[PDB]
Amino acid sequence: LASLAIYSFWIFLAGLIYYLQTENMREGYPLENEDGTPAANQGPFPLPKPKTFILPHGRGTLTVPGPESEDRPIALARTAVSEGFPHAPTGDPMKDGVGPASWVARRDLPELDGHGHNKIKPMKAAAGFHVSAGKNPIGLPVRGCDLEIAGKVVDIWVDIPEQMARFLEVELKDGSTRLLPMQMVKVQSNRVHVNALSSDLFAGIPTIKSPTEVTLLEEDKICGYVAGGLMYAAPKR
Amino acid sequence: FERKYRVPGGTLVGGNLFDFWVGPFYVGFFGVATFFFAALGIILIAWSAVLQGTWNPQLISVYPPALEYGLGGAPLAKGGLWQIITICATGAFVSWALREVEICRKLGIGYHIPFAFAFAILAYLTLVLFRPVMMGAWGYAFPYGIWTHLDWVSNTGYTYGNFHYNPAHMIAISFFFTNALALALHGALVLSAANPEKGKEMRTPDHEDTFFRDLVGYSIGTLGIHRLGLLLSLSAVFFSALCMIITGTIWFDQWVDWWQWWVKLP
Amino acid sequence: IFSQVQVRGPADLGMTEDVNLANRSGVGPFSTLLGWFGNAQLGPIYLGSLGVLSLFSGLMWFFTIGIWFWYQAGWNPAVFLRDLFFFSLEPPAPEYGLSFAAPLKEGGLWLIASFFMFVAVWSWWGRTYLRAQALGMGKHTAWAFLSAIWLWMVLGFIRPILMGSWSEAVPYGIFSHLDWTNNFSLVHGNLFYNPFLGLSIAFLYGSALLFAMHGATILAVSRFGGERELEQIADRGTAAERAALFWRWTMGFNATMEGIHRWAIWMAVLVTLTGGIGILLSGTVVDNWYVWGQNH
Ligand code: BCL
Ligand SMILES: CC[C@H]1c2cc3[nH]c4c(c3C)C(=O)[C@H](C(=O)OC)c4c3nc(cc4[nH]c(cc(n2)[C@@H]1C)c(C(C)=O)c4C)[C@@H](C)[C@@H]3CCC(=O)OC/C=C(\C)CCC[C@@H](C)CCC[C@@H](C)CCCC(C)C
Ligand SMILES: CC[C@H]1c2cc3[nH]c4c(c3C)C(=O)[C@H](C(=O)OC)c4c3nc(cc4[nH]c(cc(n2)[C@@H]1C)c(C(C)=O)c4C)[C@@H](C)[C@@H]3CCC(=O)OC/C=C(\C)CCC[C@H](C)CCC[C@H](C)CCCC(C)C
Ligand SMILES: CC[C@H]1c2cc3[nH]c4c(c3C)C(=O)[C@H](C(=O)OC)c4c3nc(cc4[nH]c(cc(n2)[C@@H]1C)c(C(C)=O)c4C)[C@@H](C)[C@@H]3CCC(=O)OC/C=C(\C)CCC[C@H](C)CCC[C@H](C)CCCC(C)C
Ligand SMILES: [Fe+3]
Repeated sequence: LASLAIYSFWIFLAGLIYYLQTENMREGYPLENEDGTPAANQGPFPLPKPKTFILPHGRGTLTVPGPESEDRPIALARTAVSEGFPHAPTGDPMKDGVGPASWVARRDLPELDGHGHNKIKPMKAAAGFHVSAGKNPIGLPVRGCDLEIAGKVVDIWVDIPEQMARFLEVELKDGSTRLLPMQMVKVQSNRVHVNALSSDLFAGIPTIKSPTEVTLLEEDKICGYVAGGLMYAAPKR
Repeated sequence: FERKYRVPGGTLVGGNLFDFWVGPFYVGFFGVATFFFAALGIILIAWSAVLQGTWNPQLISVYPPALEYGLGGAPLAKGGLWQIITICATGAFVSWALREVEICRKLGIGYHIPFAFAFAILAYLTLVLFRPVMMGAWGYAFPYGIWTHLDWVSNTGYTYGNFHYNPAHMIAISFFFTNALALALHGALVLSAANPEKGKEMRTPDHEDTFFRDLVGYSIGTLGIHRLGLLLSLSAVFFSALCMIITGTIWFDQWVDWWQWWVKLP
Repeated sequence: IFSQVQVRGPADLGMTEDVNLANRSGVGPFSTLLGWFGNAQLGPIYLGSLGVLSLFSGLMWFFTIGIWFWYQAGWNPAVFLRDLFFFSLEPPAPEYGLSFAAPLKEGGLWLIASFFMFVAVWSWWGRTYLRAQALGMGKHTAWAFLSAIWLWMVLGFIRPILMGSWSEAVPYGIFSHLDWTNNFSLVHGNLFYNPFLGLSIAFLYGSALLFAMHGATILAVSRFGGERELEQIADRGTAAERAALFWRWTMGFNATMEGIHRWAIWMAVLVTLTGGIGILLSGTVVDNWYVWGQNH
């Protein structure tokens, strides 16, 4: 056998690789890529089959491959002529949420843990939840990349299941509160430094509808706005 | 999706100049540098195939300048072409890393992938730049050949007896083995969840975390296991690069004899 | 990276299912150590019968090997701690057959200890099926663990019986197994020309390529909640979206937050799958791989 077995194994691999693996990646990524001819750059094969996900506690059925387009508008005028170029933004990309600022319209509902309840809600609303090591961010000045303070930390919003600080609630100087991703700030002892953003603005962060819960839609809008600041804020590089 | 992301920007070196996409592939300054370098090393290998009379990949090989040349130069055919191809390999690897750095900026994403890739580069440069320079002769390095580098592997392994006994190597292996287990387990965990027992509703991280506590009695975070992947693999190749940088430079002996340090006093 | 602030609240239990045996310990949180990297909560564990069966036979195996090691050092501190690595529990080696049961120091020792290691591991398989069933998860973890069990089974049970002798099995000793692995190369005509070992190394390297890559992309897509893999699979947004656009713009193709885990299970299980296949042949069919190569 042996030479039979190694030949057979290389057959198997050819099976495995495209007709499970890359087929199952075609299921969303980027879903019969069209801005012109939908497959074309190289011979694929094919677009996988529908698979439906019944979504947990509540309602849902996701059938992928997704027949979907975001119309919800990409404010991007194309630099054209040699057709494969950068699409420029028509106005301020940051507010328009495009490029490194891009949000995705996910669901405008909060993600509810294993037993239908908000995954992230603020520490005010968490039963005996409090900071067990490291600087306590609450009450620190919040300073942006241009070294100017744009508020103060008021609360930590925590993921309960996998117990973790996910957001900081920052009260801007005028009682407006902004939510800010923990993965974007540097909690020191004398200030909390947000490098991605300018102080004088910060204000532009998408606002929450309830003050005690954030939706998937909103999370993406906040995080996207923040990250885009890294490119789009000339006071830093 | 894609389209809203294709905005003009990022780019370390190369200004506006190179900011375009050849289809899926972003180009950029380090994109053309990767191309330029891969073309040069391919030409020089094609050239060493011709100079030995084979175009077959089981047989095409490029070996280093033999021990007497030191860290000097060699004739292309008596060593020099491995040397030039190394420069194109290091150049083409470092461009690719800095190619990733530029796509990162444009995607407003984190630097972690180039940082991880730099470790594979470090391992490579151990064998090819650092351990030879340390040992005085480029010839200690490995030949660029599908079979002939395993020939080099077995000879250097066996020049020290059973090279399992090299301590930093033992633990490098220990991470390689743990990281594979960690991958099988992690992938299998998410697919335990996203694809539940037939007509069930999708599971939760809460289910994931609970499964691993029932088996083991702990569950690192979801964030935590991706912190774990990155570290097990970069330790496996760190300790691997150490293992192959002490041997030859400070341990010049049959590795079995290390352990006798422990074996005597009582 | 590392946590900056640790946040705690009470303990958790997201249904540890049938007969609620799964509460041994309830808690024991580690902050300063486990919580700066991962989660802090230690426990609760399940332990139900098979879990006791594995730990009983696992410990038993481990202890058996220990009484023979002490016999090798007689009884001693000093000497025992000195030669821990160098002790061994070689098979009936004394290579005279499968021959059902050899004398205690000649084969007994090993067959007895192997019995407990056989039971310990198989019951733990059983466990991984059950613990999954109960949370309505589905077999994946006990899909993967079978290729591990495959390489284990070919190196100790199935190849020694395919060779008609228990002597072809691996010893229970630290240094012994490092040597057995070397000699198996030597007496099989330089195992590098074994086509399967070449694929196994390609996949073992491939796994440290892929978890390094995966790990690094989620940690780079951390700030858009990318670690919430299971959610992004149910309703995709930015972090999933531009995590994959990184690889499409670098190497030319990409993955779905689900599907990269479909790549990764396989990219790891193929290490002991192919490898196991490779050892099953090395002795049993191909006497010498150098020759095998040449003769085509
Ligand atoms: C055979 C003789 C000896 C022995 C001799 C040696 C020797 C000699 C060496 C090792 C090394 C290693 N050995 Mg050993 N080893 C033995 C037995 C074993 C056993 C075993 C089961 O017994 C195991 C598990 C190992 C394990 C290991 C690894 C820990 C280590 C490999 C490091 C690494 O992955 O490098 C990291 C990987 C790289 C360097 C790859 C870098 C890739 C670069 C960046 C990019 C390439 C780009 C590509 C060309 C682009 C193509 C683009 C196309 C589009 C595709 N050895 C026996 C006893 N071992 C090596 C080591 O320590 O590592 C330095 C080493 O030199
Ligand atoms: C491609 C296959 C890869 C793989 C996969 C894999 N392993 C797996 C699984 C999978 C998918 C499991 O689900 C199962 C698991 O439960 O994981 C946590 C497991 C597992 N893989 C393990 C080990 C392991 N896997 C290995 C390799 C691999 N596993 C491959 C890389 C290796 C090697 C040889 O490097 C090892 C050592 C086990 C930890 C675990 C379960 C095996 C089992 O059944 O264990 C039962 C054992 C006992 C009851 C006896 C325990 C006795 C010891 C506690 C004695 C003392 C040890 C000592 C070092 C001190 C104590 C240490 C600490 C506890 C303080
Ligand atoms: C923690 C380190 C681990 C790691 C990580 C890693 N590898 C990475 C990354 C990361 C994080 C990438 O981002 C990058 C990637 O884009 O992946 C698709 C990559 C990558 N790792 C690769 C391979 C690779 N990594 C390896 C190992 C590892 N990579 C470690 C396990 C190995 C081996 C053998 O273990 C290999 C073969 C590539 C698939 C990919 C991209 C590397 C790259 O630079 O691509 C550019 C391509 C060219 C410039 C064409 C090459 C032209 C040269 C002139 C040829 C030179 C010849 C060479 C010197 C010798 C060939 C001889 C051998 C056959 C003996
Ligand atoms: C000098 C010896 C030569 C050699 C030999 C060799 N390699 C081998 C073998 C041998 C004899 C194998 O059997 C194994 C293989 O499968 O062969 C294809 C392997 C192998 N050599 C490998 C790599 C390798 N070999 C190399 C070289 C060589 N290998 C040398 C030429 C190299 C080099 C030089 O680059 C590499 C990278 C791997 C690909 C493969 C081993 C695959 C692997 O990672 O799997 C380990 C997993 C197991 C052994 C399964 C165990 C699962 C059980 C369920 C665990 C039970 C646990 C227990 C109860 C205790 C639990 C403790 C805990 C609770 C703490
Ligand atoms: Fe993951």
